[PDB]
Amino acid sequence: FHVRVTLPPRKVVDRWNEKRAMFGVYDNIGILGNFEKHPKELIKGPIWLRGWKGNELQRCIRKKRMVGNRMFIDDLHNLNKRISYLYKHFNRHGKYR
Amino acid sequence: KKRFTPPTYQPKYK
Amino acid sequence: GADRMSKWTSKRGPRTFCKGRGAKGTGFHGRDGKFVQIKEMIPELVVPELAGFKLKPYVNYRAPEGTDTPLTAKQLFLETAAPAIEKDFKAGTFDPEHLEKYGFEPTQEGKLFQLYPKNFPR
Amino acid sequence: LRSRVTDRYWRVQEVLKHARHFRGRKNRCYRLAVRAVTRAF
Amino acid sequence: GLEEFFDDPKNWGEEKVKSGASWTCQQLRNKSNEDLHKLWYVLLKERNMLLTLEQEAKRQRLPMPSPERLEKVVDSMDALDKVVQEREDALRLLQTGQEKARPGAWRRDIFGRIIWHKFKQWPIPWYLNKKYNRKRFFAMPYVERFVRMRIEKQARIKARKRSLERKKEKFLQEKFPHL
Amino acid sequence: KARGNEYQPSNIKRKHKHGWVRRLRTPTGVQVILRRMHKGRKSLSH
Amino acid sequence: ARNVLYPLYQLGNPQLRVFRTNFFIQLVRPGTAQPEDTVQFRIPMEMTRVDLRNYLERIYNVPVAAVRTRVQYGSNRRRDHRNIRIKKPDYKVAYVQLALGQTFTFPDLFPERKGASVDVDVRDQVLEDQRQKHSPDPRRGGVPGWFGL
Amino acid sequence: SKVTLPPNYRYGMSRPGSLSDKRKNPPGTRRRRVPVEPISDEDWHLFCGDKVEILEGKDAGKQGKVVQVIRQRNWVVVEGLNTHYRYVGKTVDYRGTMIPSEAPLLHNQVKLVDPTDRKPTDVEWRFTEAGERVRVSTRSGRIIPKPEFPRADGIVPETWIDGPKDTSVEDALEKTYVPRLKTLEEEVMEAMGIQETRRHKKVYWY
Amino acid sequence: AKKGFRAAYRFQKELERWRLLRCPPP
Amino acid sequence: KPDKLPLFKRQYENTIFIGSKTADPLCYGHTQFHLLPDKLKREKLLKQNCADQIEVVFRANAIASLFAWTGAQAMYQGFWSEADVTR
RNA sequence: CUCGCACACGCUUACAUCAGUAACUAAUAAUAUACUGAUAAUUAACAACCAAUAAACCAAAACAACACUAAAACGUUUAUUAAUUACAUUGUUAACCCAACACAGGAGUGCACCAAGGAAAGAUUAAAAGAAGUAAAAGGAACUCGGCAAACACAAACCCCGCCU
RNA sequence: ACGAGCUACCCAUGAGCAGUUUAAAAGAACCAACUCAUCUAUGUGGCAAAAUAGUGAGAAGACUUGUAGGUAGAGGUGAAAA
RNA sequence: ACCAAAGCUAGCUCAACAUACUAAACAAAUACAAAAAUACACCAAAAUAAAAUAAAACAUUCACCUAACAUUAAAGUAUAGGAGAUAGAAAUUUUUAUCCUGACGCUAUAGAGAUAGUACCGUAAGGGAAAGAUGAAAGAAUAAAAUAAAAGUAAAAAAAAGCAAA
Ligand SMILES: [Mg+2]
Ligand SMILES: [Mg+2]
Ligand SMILES: [Mg+2]
Ligand SMILES: [Mg+2]
Ligand SMILES: [Mg+2]
Ligand SMILES: [Mg+2]
Ligand SMILES: [Mg+2]
Ligand SMILES: [Mg+2]
Ligand SMILES: [Mg+2]
Ligand SMILES: [Mg+2]
Ligand SMILES: [Mg+2]
Ligand SMILES: [Mg+2]
Ligand SMILES: [Mg+2]
Ligand SMILES: [Mg+2]
Ligand SMILES: [Mg+2]
Ligand SMILES: [Mg+2]
Ligand SMILES: [Mg+2]
Ligand SMILES: [Mg+2]
Ligand SMILES: [Mg+2]
Ligand SMILES: [Mg+2]
Ligand SMILES: [Mg+2]
Ligand SMILES: [Mg+2]
Ligand SMILES: [Mg+2]
Ligand SMILES: [Mg+2]
Ligand SMILES: [Mg+2]
Ligand SMILES: [Mg+2]
Ligand SMILES: [Mg+2]
Ligand SMILES: [Mg+2]
Ligand SMILES: [Mg+2]
Ligand SMILES: [Mg+2]
Ligand SMILES: [Mg+2]
Ligand SMILES: [Mg+2]
Ligand SMILES: [Mg+2]
Ligand SMILES: [Mg+2]
Ligand SMILES: [Mg+2]
Ligand SMILES: [Mg+2]
Ligand SMILES: [Mg+2]
Ligand SMILES: [Mg+2]
Ligand SMILES: [Mg+2]
Ligand SMILES: [Mg+2]
Ligand SMILES: [Mg+2]
Ligand SMILES: [Mg+2]
Ligand SMILES: [Mg+2]
Ligand SMILES: [Mg+2]
Repeated sequence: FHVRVTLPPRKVVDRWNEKRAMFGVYDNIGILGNFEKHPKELIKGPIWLRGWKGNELQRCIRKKRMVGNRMFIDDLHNLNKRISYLYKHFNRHGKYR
Repeated sequence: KKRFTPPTYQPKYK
Repeated sequence: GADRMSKWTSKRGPRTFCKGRGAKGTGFHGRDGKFVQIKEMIPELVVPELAGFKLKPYVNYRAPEGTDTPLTAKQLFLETAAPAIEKDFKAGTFDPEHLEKYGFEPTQEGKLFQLYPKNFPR
Repeated sequence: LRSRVTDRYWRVQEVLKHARHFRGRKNRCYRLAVRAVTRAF
Repeated sequence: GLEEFFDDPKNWGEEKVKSGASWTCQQLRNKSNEDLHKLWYVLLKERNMLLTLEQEAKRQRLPMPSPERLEKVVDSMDALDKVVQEREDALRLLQTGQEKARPGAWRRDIFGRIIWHKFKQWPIPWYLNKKYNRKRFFAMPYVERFVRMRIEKQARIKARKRSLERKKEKFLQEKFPHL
Repeated sequence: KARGNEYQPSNIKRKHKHGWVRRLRTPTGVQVILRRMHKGRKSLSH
Repeated sequence: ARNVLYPLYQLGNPQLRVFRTNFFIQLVRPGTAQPEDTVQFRIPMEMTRVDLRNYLERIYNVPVAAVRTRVQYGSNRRRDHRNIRIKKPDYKVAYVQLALGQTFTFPDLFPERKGASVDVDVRDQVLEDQRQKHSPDPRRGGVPGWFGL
Repeated sequence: SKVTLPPNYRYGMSRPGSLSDKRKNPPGTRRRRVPVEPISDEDWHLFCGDKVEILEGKDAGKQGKVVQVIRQRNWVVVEGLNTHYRYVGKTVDYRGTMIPSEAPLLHNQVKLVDPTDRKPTDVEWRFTEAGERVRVSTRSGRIIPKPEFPRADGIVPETWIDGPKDTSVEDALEKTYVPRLKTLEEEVMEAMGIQETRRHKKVYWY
Repeated sequence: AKKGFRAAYRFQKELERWRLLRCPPP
Repeated sequence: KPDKLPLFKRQYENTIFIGSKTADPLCYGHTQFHLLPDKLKREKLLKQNCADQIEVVFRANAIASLFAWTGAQAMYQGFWSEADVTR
């Protein structure tokens, strides 16, 4: 519980930088653009999460189905173990059943 | 049964 | 237990284990159990005469150095064989069949100190 | 997003300020002070 | 001639002993072959003397007077060796064309790695050597997994090093706002 | 009677049981060496 | 030479000749009592009795009669800050016994100079005088003596 | 002799293999990393031996000659301008010789001064038409020569005496190389008259 | 290292209080 | 020290032997004959660059052998350190 | 008071000299073979590496004369080839090895029982209880499951079970 | 996968048993070195994760012991104590 | 007042792109008992995955379980199942080139085990850590400034009676 004895430097963050000014600018690209591109294409990140949502088990299954063949050995083994554990916990464990 | 628990030494760096 | 990080040498073994320290052998074992040493196998240090040699291990500091130009095969050919072959071609006596007179050697097994097999230590 | 507690000093002090007149380790140790303070109240 | 391991008697107790600069590769190239052959021993005697002086200074618990002479002699020896080696390399490339003076082969040992296996001198061919025949240059069907693990570890190390460099450049950029 | 001194050192036995040649003479020892190299051990064998 | 591949010998092999040797030798003062005709060298690990004999007979022209070599083992006991052993390198020590009866004694390579000793004594005396003059006056009791009045 | 330093290191004007540095930080410690502005070899304009002016500090606006530069932390030092007083002579009962040592200055607090008008200026590197890469000023528009500084060994080439173990310039520059296609071994053998008749046998390499 | 300013500023208040308790001002 | 001759210490049975056991009626002797080995040849010493040591080898051989022989004779007759020899 | 010398296996410098110990190691000091720094060391004759191919060869080692059963390791000669020419390479310290330790433990062989190794007690008082030793009036197993332990004795017998080593 | 460097049993190569009674080197007898561990007392975080002291059995044999090797777990080995 | 406490850094994690994938060093020696220059050979080999679990037992069965075909639907459908637990397609459909790549991930009990597979524990396979904080300058150590805040002690041992408090 020993708290620091000196005030930290004040983080001088600007709310009018390039990212904070351009954030979410093209979210209505379809609505205002004679529909040609969904807001899905604007999602930047992993290949298996570009415009998708799910729980941990579904995410793991989807990741294994798309990029499972390009994974490393240890991460693939960990993914298989995690898939098995999530399956068992979600189907055989719980209170509401 | 003859149950015997051997002692566990501590590392020498301590 | 025993140590593994220390190197395995002849001191840390039994009497039957006696490993050399890296020196080269100088012979073989004869008839009566003795070691027979061959004078051809020992290195003969060819030392020059340093009496009339007027050169010192150090150089004059005021002497200038030179721009680093490492020797290469093309430069060596230009200094050694290019003038001779050029003169022979100008005179019309150049023979593509026989190039031994310009310093080229067809095979290496003939001469004493060979290059690719590296028969000389140094 | 790792979230840790920073005001734990004040959380402990809010309980320890009512046990400063106690006898023994109850006035210093927090584990022994919460029970003593609750019984005091 | 056992005095050549020592310097002149008038220069034993001197605190500072000065000398010239080291030999340069161009100055070595300018000389002939016999000159280099003699200079090799000329510098070797000086190196032996300097090593003896350093050992005696260590024995007497005194600092060696101007120890840079040893490093200058070592640099001169290295330069002479480099010049002789470059002459030998150029001449062997001209005659035979082989880059390396010792024969070798790119082999694949039992560990899956690629090794520059040099060749040794033997009086008998390769198919009659007891010690050499029991050697293996190939990978078994249980080695590709470990090869993939090695590729894996090197890729992960390189990726984390790249991320480290990226974060360093970032932190420097936002630490120095001179742009 | 008294135990704990089961390790009687012997260089010949050590080199014949856990030596490099003993490791490499069998594929299982080769796999052991592969695992040690993958882990990054400073000493693969005795 | 060391770290150099040697040509394999067979019946009819020409004489092995080394033109630029890679061996380096130190001359060390023996730590124990040694006779007059013995001279103590430190040689590289890849040096043999015959190699040393030829070295001293050709490079330095020393009539050596006997050569006796041994390998001294460097201590591997000292530990680093990481608790890692620091091993001093092993080294080969050789003793050569001269032939023609020459008597060798290791010379004093660091003779002290009388002028240097006198200068050091004068400097020590000057330092002592400076310390004496900078020492406080006991009758003052710690008062700074810089101020006049 | 190149002493290897740990990646986490702090530079304190001391030689990396010096007793003072070993006392300052033992080999078992490593401190916090200080931010260093990325300046390549091609963008370092402050050399040793030139007159530069101090911008910030108690002694500001003063000009001095650069003596030492430390590229690891981008430090430039001038002789006796930004100073703090340190004692060197310390014994049990005597102190003395309070010498004024010199504090470090960053590249931000020092800019080069051209020798013509003695005013500080911004130095940008350019490439001249003669193939020479020299500093020019932007405030005035002049060039600044390279401040030739005496080396650390302390021996000048103008006054030098050749000893018994030193060669002359004639012997150093004397070229005797005859570039032919013969090895050093054959050269020495034929020079000394060594005769070898037998030849090596067949040796297998594998 | 705990990321926060409220705890640091509150501890600065407490430090000022302790200073006041230790050395009372005239 | 004698170790620089070189000589090396060893531990084994220390016997005093004349050529026969003490029960032999011939407790005295007349002459010894010692044949030099191939290791101590004149040509071998010359190749080892040793010319003055040719006589030294003979001297050392005689001094060791004859002294050991006479000491065995004396200690078979009954003389030792505290019973020093009379004739 | 008497487990000492050396060799084999094993540990690697812990060995030697100088200097220091405020602290780090000795389960405490003195100081130092066990901590720190520097410098030196173990020199081969002892030991490791040190011919193959065919043929003559049943007849034990135990003082081996000659025998027993359990039938027994340990060798020369002949003939064909065995580079032939100094000086090769390696182990040479130690108070030490395996037991978490500077552990009353476990350790092969050749010599002697001291001519070599060491110290049971840090200094006091001499309470109870505890461990070890010595001695004891009269009794002599009456104690105890049992004569367990001890004892100036160290003997003769009867049964059960397993032939016996 | 790794383990017979401890232990169970083998396989090669070696080494030990002094004195005494006995026609005996007799799977005899007394008692040493040596090998086991019957009984008791201390010890019970001890000297010791099995010890010390006293006292015991074998002590020319189915005896101990040095070095090297082999038998590896659904197994090995075992004069059976699972 | 001791013991102590606080820094912001080393660095890690998740992705995307990407050349196309066993890093550098390889002078000498390295599968003789590895780092030992050198002699007439033998070299080599393959034969299903199992079970812990679920079916509340357990025998048939039990996805994923170190074999590429990805996404939107068909569809959790037809079917396979002690027809129980559970398993589960396909025919047929959709998928527009490049940059816009950094972080509502951590800050030394967190983040890789890592300052490091090193010490150390193991005969071996194997297991496997803790350890950093002054400053522009310590070539400013008669060295300077901020807390003197946990538990444990001292300043300052205790005076009939009691879950120690009200
Ligand atoms: Mg170990
Ligand atoms: Mg050995
Ligand atoms: Mg030995
Ligand atoms: Mg010889
Ligand atoms: Mg153990
Ligand atoms: Mg030797
Ligand atoms: Mg040890
Ligand atoms: Mg002490
Ligand atoms: Mg010491
Ligand atoms: Mg000895
Ligand atoms: Mg006492
Ligand atoms: Mg009592
Ligand atoms: Mg009593
Ligand atoms: Mg009694
Ligand atoms: Mg009585
Ligand atoms: Mg009764
Ligand atoms: Mg009764
Ligand atoms: Mg009794
Ligand atoms: Mg009785
Ligand atoms: Mg009786
Ligand atoms: Mg009955
Ligand atoms: Mg019976
Ligand atoms: Mg009977
Ligand atoms: Mg075995
Ligand atoms: Mg065994
Ligand atoms: Mg007997
Ligand atoms: Mg009997
Ligand atoms: Mg007993
Ligand atoms: Mg008793
Ligand atoms: Mg008996
Ligand atoms: Mg009996
Ligand atoms: Mg079963
Ligand atoms: Mg069984
Ligand atoms: Mg039974
Ligand atoms: Mg039973
Ligand atoms: Mg079930
Ligand atoms: Mg259940
Ligand atoms: Mg069940
Ligand atoms: Mg299954
Ligand atoms: Mg059916
Ligand atoms: Mg059912
Ligand atoms: Mg960590
Ligand atoms: Mg407190
Ligand atoms: Mg009350």
